[PDB]
Amino acid sequence: HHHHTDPMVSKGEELFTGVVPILVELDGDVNGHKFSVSGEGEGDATYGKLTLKFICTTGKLPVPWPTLVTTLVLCFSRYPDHMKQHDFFKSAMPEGYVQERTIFFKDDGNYKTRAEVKFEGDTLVNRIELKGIDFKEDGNILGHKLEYNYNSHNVYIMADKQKNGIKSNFKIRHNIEDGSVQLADHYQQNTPIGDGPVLLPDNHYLSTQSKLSKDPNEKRDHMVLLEFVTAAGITLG
Repeated sequence: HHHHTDPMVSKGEELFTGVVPILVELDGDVNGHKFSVSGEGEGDATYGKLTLKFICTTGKLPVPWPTLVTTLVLCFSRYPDHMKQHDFFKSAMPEGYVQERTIFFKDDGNYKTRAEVKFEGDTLVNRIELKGIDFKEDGNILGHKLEYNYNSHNVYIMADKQKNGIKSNFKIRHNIEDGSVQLADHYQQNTPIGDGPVLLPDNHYLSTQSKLSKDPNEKRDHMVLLEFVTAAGITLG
């Protein structure tokens, strides 16, 4: 069923055995265009697999769906057995963690995000606030000039010992419809909500694949997301 020598690893693995229902909530304001997004689906940490469908509940999303993928749940990452001592994300559960980002779109505006990821009963909830400022109303984001797709990448995770958390910097490239690229430079920090101990990782990376699709029967503005996330970059074992 599951068997680790470390009872701290056992506790976190316990919560993520089987398929866990996910509820995402986002409240957003980009250049004063207010919008909300609601997402539902399932995570299976055994396979690093997430399936989610998001709806814009206020009408038309004022930014391209691909720009929200990173913002709209890294506790579903598959950590190999020999790396389970490095899984900060599950160790923080069920009380959960805060995930803060600044996302700089090159030659354009920035998103600031704050999210609380935690269990409400059996359901893993991701509650997000997004503020976006300094966007060009002729630009690739408010102009909707990005392709509806996502590109595979490897992200590095490092411990922030002093915060009892983690930090990460990484770049996302978004395809523009002319074959060029829009860079989104992400700065991330995560901190525990609870006062109890967490697993602080050695340096490693997450390998992430994402596929974006549409529900042919859906008339609301929406995104269907299939994501795989796998931890790597530690050999020992």
